[PDB]
Amino acid sequence: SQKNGIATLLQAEKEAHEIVSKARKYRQDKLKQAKTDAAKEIDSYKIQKDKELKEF
Amino acid sequence: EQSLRVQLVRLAKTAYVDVFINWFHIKALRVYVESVLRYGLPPHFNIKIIAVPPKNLSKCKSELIDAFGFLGGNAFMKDKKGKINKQDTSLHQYASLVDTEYEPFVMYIINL
Amino acid sequence: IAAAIGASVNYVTGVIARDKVATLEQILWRVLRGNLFFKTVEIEQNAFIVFSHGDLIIKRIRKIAESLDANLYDVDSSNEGRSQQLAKVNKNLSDLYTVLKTTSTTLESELYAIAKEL
Amino acid sequence: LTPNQVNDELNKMQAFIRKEAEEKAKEIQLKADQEYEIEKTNIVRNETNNID
Amino acid sequence: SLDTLIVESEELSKVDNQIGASIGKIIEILQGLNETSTNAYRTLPINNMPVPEYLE
Repeated sequence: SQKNGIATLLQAEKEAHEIVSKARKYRQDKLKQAKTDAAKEIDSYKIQKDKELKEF
Repeated sequence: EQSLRVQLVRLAKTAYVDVFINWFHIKALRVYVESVLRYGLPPHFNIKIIAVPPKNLSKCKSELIDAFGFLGGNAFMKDKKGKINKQDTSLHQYASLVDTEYEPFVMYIINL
Repeated sequence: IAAAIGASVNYVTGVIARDKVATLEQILWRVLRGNLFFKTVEIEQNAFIVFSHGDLIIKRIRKIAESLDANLYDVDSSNEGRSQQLAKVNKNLSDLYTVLKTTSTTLESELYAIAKEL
Repeated sequence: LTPNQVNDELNKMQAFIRKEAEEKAKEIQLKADQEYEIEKTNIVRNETNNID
Repeated sequence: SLDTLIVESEELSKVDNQIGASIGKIIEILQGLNETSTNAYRTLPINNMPVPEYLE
């Protein structure tokens, strides 16, 4: 259980590394999402102001 | 001297209670966090305050060590008793900031 | 093994004079850091001690190691550079052995030469 | 040591490591939502004033 | 977390000892004033509830 216990400690550490890595990718994704959902909300406000400018 | 003495006796008594409630708040906290560090999970612990009658502390402390000591160490355990306070050595001070003699399970001794 | 050239796991390799000194270290660790170690020891000729830890509690282990005179470094040696670490170390140990011997010879030669002269 | 001690100390050990990963991972993702919301508003707000 | 946990215990020990000392001085300031003589303020009320009864 000497290298059976070190072997479990190594896996546990590797498991921790991926969990932390996933939340860092989650945030990364969220920064791209802000841009996306923001890019749509601009052109909807664009098309209303074009419409009431053209009514005039 | 007169005015001062009346405010001063009053101020200490009022201070005394507050620092009492606050001393126990740290110990409760201290014990809880420590328990988490030493046993791990479960985070749900069975916690008691045992009133010892004066001068039975050493006998009480030993009995607890024998029963429960195996949990926190099956080799990190020795018999011990009472509480001795010193600045001769740092051993026997039961603390997690200076090196002390490792207790076999979480037990803190309160002297009033 | 499966972290020999790893970097997401922290290992602490270290020499210590004797297994006696190592106990005192073990006592600090257990009081002040909890039981986050696995303690293994191999007898040398010294003591190989090994502590194994997280990669974010290093500095606190380091403080204990400094104060009891241990050589527990994160990675032992400034020579690591081949994969494995040891491969680089073994060639640098062949330079060291032959360069010491040449020094010993120049010193010897000169010693036999000038003792009488002095 | 004793078999009992070493498994108790292994079960504690990985429990902290998984726990450290959960606790850090929560903070990252909790801040990632505040960041999403803010940055989406900013991008609009700047630009809607330009269209205006 | 795990790194923060080491640092949380270190401080609990220190702060515990400070409070314990400081109370010891307050008891003394009373003892000297003759406001604690036979027994007083170690069994006396703590917001209208004695010390042993208060711990329970």
